[PDB]
Amino acid sequence: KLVQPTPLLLSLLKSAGAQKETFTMKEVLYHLGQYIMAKQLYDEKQQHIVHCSNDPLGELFGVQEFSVKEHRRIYAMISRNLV
Ligand SMILES: CC(C)(C)C[C@@H]1N[C@@H](C(=O)NCC[C@H](O)CO)[C@H](c2cccc(Cl)c2F)[C@@]1(C#N)c1ccc(Cl)cc1F
Repeated sequence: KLVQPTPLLLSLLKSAGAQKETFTMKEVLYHLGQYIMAKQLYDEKQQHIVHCSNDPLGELFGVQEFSVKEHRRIYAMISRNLV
């Protein structure tokens, strides 16, 4: 069952390379992960946290930072941004 990102979430994914309006969750995760790499939001050095205090992302997930290994939380954050 495909996900349909909200216009917000979509503009991110589109600026992250996505070329369509509906996705598999893995596809969302792939572009977002690619969005995070582009905005350099990710310190591998630190402790695998993404830092988005001042990105559209952080505003979208209603969070300042998260570990890239709190998948259960990363999924919920996304879920509230799918139509
Ligand atoms: C390049 C990058 C950002 C590390 C990809 C991430 N890297 C995935 C990840 O688990 N990284 C852990 C690497 C660690 O060194 C242990 O080997 C993220 C990920 C993959 C699948 C499922 C989830 Cl919920 C997830 F968070 C990652 C991807 N792909 C990712 C993608 C989207 C988002 Cl919103 C957060 C993320 F951390």
